[PDB]
Amino acid sequence: AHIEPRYRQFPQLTRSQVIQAEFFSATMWFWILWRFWHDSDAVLGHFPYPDPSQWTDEELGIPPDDE
Amino acid sequence: GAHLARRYLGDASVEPDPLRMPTFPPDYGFPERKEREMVATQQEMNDAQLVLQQRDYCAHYLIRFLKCKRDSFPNFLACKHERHDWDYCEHLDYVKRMKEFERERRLLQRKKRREQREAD
Amino acid sequence: MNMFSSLSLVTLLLLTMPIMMMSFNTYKPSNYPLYVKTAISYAFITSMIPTMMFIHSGQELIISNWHWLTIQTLKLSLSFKMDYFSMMFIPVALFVTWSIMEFSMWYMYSDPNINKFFKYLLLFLITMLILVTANNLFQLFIGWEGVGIMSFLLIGWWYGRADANTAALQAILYNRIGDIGFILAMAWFLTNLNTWDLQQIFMLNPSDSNMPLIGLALAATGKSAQFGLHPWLPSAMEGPTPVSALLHSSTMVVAGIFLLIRFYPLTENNKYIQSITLCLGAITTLFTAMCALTQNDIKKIIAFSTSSQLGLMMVTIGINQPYLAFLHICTHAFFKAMLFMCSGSIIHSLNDEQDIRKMGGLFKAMPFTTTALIVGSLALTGMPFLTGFYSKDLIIEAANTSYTNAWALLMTLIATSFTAIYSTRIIFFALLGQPRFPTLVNINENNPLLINSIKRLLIGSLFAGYIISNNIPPTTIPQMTMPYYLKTTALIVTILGFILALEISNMTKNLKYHYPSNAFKFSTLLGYFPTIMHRLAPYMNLSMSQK
Amino acid sequence: MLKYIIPTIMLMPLTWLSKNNMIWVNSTAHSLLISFTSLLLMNQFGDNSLNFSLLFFSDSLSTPLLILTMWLLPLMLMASQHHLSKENLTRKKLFITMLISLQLFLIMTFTAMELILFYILFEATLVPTLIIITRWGNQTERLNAGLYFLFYTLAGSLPLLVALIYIQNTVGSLNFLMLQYWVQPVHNSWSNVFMWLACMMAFMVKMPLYGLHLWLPKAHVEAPIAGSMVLAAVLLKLGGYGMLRITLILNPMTDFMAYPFIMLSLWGMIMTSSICLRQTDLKSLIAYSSVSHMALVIVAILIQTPWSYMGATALMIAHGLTSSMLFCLANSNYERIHSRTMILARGLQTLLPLMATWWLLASLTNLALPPTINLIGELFVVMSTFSWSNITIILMGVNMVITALYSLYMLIMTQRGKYTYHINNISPSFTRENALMSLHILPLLLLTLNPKIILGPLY
Amino acid sequence: SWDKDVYPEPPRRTPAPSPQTSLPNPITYLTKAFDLLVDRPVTLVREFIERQHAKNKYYYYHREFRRVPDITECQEKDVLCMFEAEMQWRRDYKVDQEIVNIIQERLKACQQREGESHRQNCAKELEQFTQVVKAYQDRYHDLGAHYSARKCLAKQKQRMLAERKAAKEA
Amino acid sequence: ITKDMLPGPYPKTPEERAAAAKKYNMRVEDYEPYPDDGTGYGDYPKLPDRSQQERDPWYDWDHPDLRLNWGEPMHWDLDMYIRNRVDTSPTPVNWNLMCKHLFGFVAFMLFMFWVGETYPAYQPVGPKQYPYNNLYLERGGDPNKEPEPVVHYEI
Amino acid sequence: VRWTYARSAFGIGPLVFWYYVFKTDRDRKEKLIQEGKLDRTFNISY
Amino acid sequence: SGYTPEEKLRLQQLRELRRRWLKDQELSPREPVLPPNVIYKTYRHSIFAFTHVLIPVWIIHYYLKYHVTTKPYTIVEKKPRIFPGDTILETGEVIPPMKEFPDQ
Ligand SMILES: CCCCCCCCCCCCO[C@@H]1O[C@H](CO)[C@@H](O[C@H]2O[C@H](CO)[C@@H](O)[C@H](O)[C@H]2O)[C@H](O)[C@H]1O
Ligand SMILES: CCCCCCCCCCCCO[C@@H]1O[C@H](CO)[C@@H](O[C@H]2O[C@H](CO)[C@@H](O)[C@H](O)[C@H]2O)[C@H](O)[C@H]1O
Ligand SMILES: CCCCCCCCCCCCO[C@@H]1O[C@H](CO)[C@@H](O[C@H]2O[C@H](CO)[C@@H](O)[C@H](O)[C@H]2O)[C@H](O)[C@H]1O
Ligand SMILES: *C(=O)CCCCCCCCCCCCC
Repeated sequence: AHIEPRYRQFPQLTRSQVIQAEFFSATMWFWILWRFWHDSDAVLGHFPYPDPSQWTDEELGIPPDDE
Repeated sequence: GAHLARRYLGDASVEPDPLRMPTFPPDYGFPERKEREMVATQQEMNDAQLVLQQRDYCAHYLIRFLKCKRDSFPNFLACKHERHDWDYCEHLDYVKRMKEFERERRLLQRKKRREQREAD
Repeated sequence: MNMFSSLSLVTLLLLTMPIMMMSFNTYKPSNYPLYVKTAISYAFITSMIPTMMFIHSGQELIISNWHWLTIQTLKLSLSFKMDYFSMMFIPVALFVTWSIMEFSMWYMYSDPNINKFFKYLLLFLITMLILVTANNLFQLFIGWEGVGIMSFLLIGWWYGRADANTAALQAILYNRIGDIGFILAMAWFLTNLNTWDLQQIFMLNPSDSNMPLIGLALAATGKSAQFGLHPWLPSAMEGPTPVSALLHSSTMVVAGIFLLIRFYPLTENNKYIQSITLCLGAITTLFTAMCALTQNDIKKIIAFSTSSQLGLMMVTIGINQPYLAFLHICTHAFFKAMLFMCSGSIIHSLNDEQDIRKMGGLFKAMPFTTTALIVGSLALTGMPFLTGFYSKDLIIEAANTSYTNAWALLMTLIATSFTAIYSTRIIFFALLGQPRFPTLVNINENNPLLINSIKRLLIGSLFAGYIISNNIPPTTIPQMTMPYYLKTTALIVTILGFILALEISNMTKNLKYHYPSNAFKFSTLLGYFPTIMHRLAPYMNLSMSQK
Repeated sequence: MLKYIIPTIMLMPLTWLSKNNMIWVNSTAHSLLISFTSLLLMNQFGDNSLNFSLLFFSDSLSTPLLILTMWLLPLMLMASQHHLSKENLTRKKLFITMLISLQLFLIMTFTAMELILFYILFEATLVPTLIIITRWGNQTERLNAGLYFLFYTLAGSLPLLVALIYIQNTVGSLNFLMLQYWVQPVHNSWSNVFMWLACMMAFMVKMPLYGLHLWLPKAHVEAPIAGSMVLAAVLLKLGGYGMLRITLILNPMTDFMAYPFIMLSLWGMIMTSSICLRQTDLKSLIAYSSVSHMALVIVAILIQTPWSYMGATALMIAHGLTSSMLFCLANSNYERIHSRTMILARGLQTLLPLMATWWLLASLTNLALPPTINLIGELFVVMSTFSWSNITIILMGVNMVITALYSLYMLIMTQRGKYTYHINNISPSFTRENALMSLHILPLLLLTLNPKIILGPLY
Repeated sequence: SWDKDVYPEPPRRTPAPSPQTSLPNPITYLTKAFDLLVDRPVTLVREFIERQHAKNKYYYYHREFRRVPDITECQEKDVLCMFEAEMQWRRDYKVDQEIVNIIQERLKACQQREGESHRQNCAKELEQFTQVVKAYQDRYHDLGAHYSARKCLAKQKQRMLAERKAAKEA
Repeated sequence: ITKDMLPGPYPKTPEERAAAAKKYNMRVEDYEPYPDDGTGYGDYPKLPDRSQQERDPWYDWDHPDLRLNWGEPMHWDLDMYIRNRVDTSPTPVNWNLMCKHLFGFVAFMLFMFWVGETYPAYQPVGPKQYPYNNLYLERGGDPNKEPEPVVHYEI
Repeated sequence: VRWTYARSAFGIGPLVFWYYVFKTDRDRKEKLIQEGKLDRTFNISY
Repeated sequence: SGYTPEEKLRLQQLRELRRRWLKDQELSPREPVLPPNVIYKTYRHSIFAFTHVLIPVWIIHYYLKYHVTTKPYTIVEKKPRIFPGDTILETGEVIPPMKEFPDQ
């Protein structure tokens, strides 16, 4: 047993587990920031969404009210 | 959307019915429309084995993207431009559908306005 | 095709070699579990070569190699369908199983029947690969019932415990109810068509497909534990933790969803079956998420997390997005298998304690388990660009913009918010706070088998979604134009779930005396479905038998 | 068929002329050789049957039943010798002689051309059967309880004899090959209704049909292990084999005369499976399990479609090997605890690890796990009865659920849980017992590789 | 190997490789590794076996069944003529089961081969399968487990009577 | 076992009721037969209808998994009350209230799903347009015929 | 022993019910087949 | 509310025997009496690849190439996708391009 149990105390830790836990915690955040920088559209929106109240009658081909 | 509250809570008479529209002649109100032009031939999509739902008015941009996807492997990051052209061409198609819905709604209001202009 | 097909079968044949060698061929019971892990690891490599060829040029095959039986005008052969779904699912399942087997090499170390445990996991994997690659319904049935029996033998692993034998028999009962739907489809396809082959079924493409598709929906309802046939999946926690990791990711529970994906050429043109599976999935995704809010057993929470995610998969089937349903099966297998391996790491350290009320203060005590649990939790809750986001995010966008049942859509969005609540519940009570576990501390996650097995899945839970979604070919037209408030709906309700869960968790610390609620008891006791159904239904049947 | 009749008879001189301590060795060895030569019957043809002579023939229906019959004699000898070891030598040879004579009547019964020759042998099999069950049975209770002998002979054997005698007068022959070409349709008529029942009631009781089945559980609780093996494996199939043959000359009256018997079978299929959940006696549980399985065979024979006849043949063989193995598994426990109660000895997997594997395999075949021929037969009958009426899928499906429930309940109660504390005489499984189980299951599983040789003539 | 007319397949059209990436294609390299480690050693073993086979050349034959009179020409209750006609009908029935199997195998091979275009490109296979299944159903469906030439003929004459009657109605 | 230690006919007289009570290792005041009818219970005791899950798990039972002592009379439906089957333990919520909340939840969700079909959600867009006469030929349409054309216009 | 001795020592109604369920179904199905109104285009297994 | 004097004495006497019994379950040093670095990991892996990959694929390739593929429709490929501008290997054919796209 390279780790002795303790009584009512915080367990003994190794450096290897702490470093690896930090490397993969920091990898997760690097990946999220790296992708958000390059693919922010995937979260906010790829293309503009038109407002149909703006389209004119000419382009929608709506005849005048007296025709 | 707000359009659903209008049709279910407000007046449904002046709201396009999604399952039956368009309910007006396509020419009506248009001095000579142009037909939609399809670039990819019908045998080309058959050879490319596109999914039928994908054989729409954008299939030429998908045929291009699928060709580049094959020809750039292993590089699975090699076709962002071909992919975006297909995506954009689909966005423009979706907007065209959004115009048809608005055109159908505006006309349904013109009919209503004219029906109640008469009885008045 | 000579290399594609040869390497497609060696992967299946290779997995059976440790089974054949059990007949004392150079047998080395010293390290049979290591031998099984190695075979899976090599099976993963060989399976990745056909996958690359499919990724490259979309190459696909059917291999009907052995003619088994002819019944007049119904020829039955051993036929493997090595297509899109088989290409991509097999490497994922083998990758996940490889980590679970290395984890089991440590978790099950002291079990005297260690060798028998690994043989059962290998058979449990083989019957799943028979299922996915099956090209006719009969061969699909062999795998379909195959996983069911291995579920029974692994759930009831500790066979001196009456609760384990009761949960093993419960899985069989609920699954054989679903198999009534499976045989109904087989009977209908044989009669109205003249085949059990998927090729002739899709070629004929019946329109009057209500009956065979209700049969498949029922079969998927039991196998993937949708509402109505759902209580067995939480009960299946009686099995050893490595069993739950496999059961809830790369094998049994996704078979029900996989079956409906196989038959998407039929469900495409049946708005009636689409409406049934949408509503069926929508209640499941919510109900099971609501149950998970008040559970205290760590394995029970994750088990309800699975039912809630399987419900979302069933919703995706019902909005006519079968390829997003498959993409979720693949991604979900990564972070869900990891969460079970993180729970087992905690359970093992605390001497077989599974109640989160007796955990706490583990954030620093178990640093690598903490890192994987946080990554797993964020991937489950659709944190942008982790493995879970590439499927969940598109599914919510596709559900929002479809011609859909309005109530099913609202129930699907609330279930997404609840996902953030019970995920927080695990992190808050297991990792934060002060320790609430006994005084003799045996916390030790320093084992290479534990570290390596979790590490590989952690890497998958980060990049697997991105790598897969960038390699699979387009089979649909993804709908990318849509209002901002529909685009960001999944992220927003996820964030409000996290905010809404911190307040609930923090109020547990106030020195105020709780008061039980009707809603709380409803969620704690699983809506009373087990208490009523599992007492009343056995009573009526068993009392009916004697008289 | 004389190459099987004559060697079978020669087992009697062999048994009576062996050294005193070689009776089991000698008869088992030579009866296994007869079983080996029975595989030459699989010289079947697509169009014609194997018609040896004026008396005997074989086709794809009788051939698998003959092979099963000849396989079972050595297995019965292996299963019987432990509990007959304290029996004196002259009574061991009489017991063996009863088994040999039972095989002699069975192989002749399955191959007879003439239906009257079939009738005499079909009844002669009861003489060795009742002697074995009563003379070597457990208790003083009468298997032929008097009521059952009367009901069967009055409502079964006698009406069948008169119907067969009547048919030969009208047709001029009862040779089955002739009946295939000279068969005439049966018109609606009160007299014809009674000919139909007369031709069928005897086989319905032997199957047994639900409502006429109470005799079977009683017989199993009394019989010695060999009796239960032959009774479950073969003797029930005599009724099934008879119906598959005699229905040739009963059309089209079977179109409507079969409804009550289909209803009894479809409902009784579920009622007997449920009874298996509340049985306290292993031999009774397996007996009620046989009633449930034979309900499918009756339905399959009565709807008479190509798929149901293929399913019926597969079911009869699969049940024969599975129910026989279940009785042997139960008997091995009984030879230690001397009780048929299923709750008495529990957690046996702890004490007998390999025997628990035989139990599991026996239970998986019983609940019809794919691709075992147990399922192949059951699936074919399910497929055919769905066409007969789609609603039947509900009853067929529910029975599949219940069958899985009592199969695993039997496995769980006896093999799992905590062992019983005071039972301290569970000795390790003998080589004889392990070999007896493996000779049941290995052929049963090997047939999955080549199912066509058990699918009958309709294949 | 088989007969190309019975089990037809259209000519294969595989596009030439047209790479557009400087990265090596790992599939092409694995293909050479396969063609060297697997195919050639396998081919050598087979060629040796086929050498032994060429030394010993013996032939087997496909049995031919001369035609005999059908059940329609048999006298009533004349078993000698009914027997041969009955056996011939069973042989034809078994052959017809395999003709339907061939047509189904074409239909299934077509669907997989055509991929996403199968609905249009397998219409000829679907039509042929439809007509053969119709013809088989006309002959042999609903005869029962105790089918025979006699019952097949009774079904046909009943169908012929209905066809003849509907002609008058016309 | 003798015939006097076995189940017998229904007890008529208090003397017999005592004899059966002793036969079953029960005291006379505890013993009661089932109602005398055609059910055929005989003189077998009618014991409380409770599952074995209600019995003291800590007591040193002779049969620990069945929680039964040796010589103790076995409830008639015992095999239905073993720890693997029917359980009758007291529930934290009254049985009747549990049924109303479960059924009320299923009833309210089924109703709401019906309303969701009646008033579906959808986006404000016209139908998706396809070329070549709505893909008449691709969808397997008959090529000997000519479809009545479908024309799509630019907007 | 006493327990298993006692243990080892609705009716037609469901049969009548199921008779009418199946008899009615098969009469409706039989009528449709004679009127050609039942789809059996690909049904050749039975 | 505690142990009676006899209860303590019986417990003590069973403690002596129970603890002696458990001590007797320990194994003697001789028991059981049985009857009569990169390269290593590479050799174990190299021998595993040979026995569990190379031999199986030799048998599978032989089986497919000479026994399965020689029967019709046993291995059915999906036909390769042909895109405009391709060159067919079998015939040398040249698939034409698509029309000129409108500007976008
Ligand atoms: C379909 C036909 C297939 C034909 C297959 C022909 C058989 C070829 C296999 C021969 C060698 C098998 O060898 C079998 O597997 C591995 C090989 O390392 C051995 O296992 C060995 O390696 C593993 C790890 O690699 C160790 O955990 C184990 O301690 C060690 O003994 C088994 O103990 C041996 O029984
Ligand atoms: C598992 C073990 C089972 C053992 C029992 C089965 C094995 C028996 C194998 C014997 C097979 C012999 O098969 C036999 O081969 C010889 C090869 O010359 C053929 O011989 C014949 O063929 C051709 C011309 O006809 C000539 O080459 C030869 O002169 C001629 O005699 C026979 O026509 C064939 O029937
Ligand atoms: C995602 C949204 C989910 C929302 C689901 C909402 C529907 C589920 C409703 C379950 C509760 C129904 O509640 C129904 O009325 C009350 C309690 O409410 C119960 O009856 C009784 O309950 C409690 C306790 O006795 C009393 O306070 C109440 O006054 C009384 O009526 C009924 O037995 C039940 O039928
Ligand atoms: C407008 O954009 C429609 C699509 C967005 C989600 C609609 C939300 C539906 C609200 C719940 C109504 C439930 C009725 C049963």
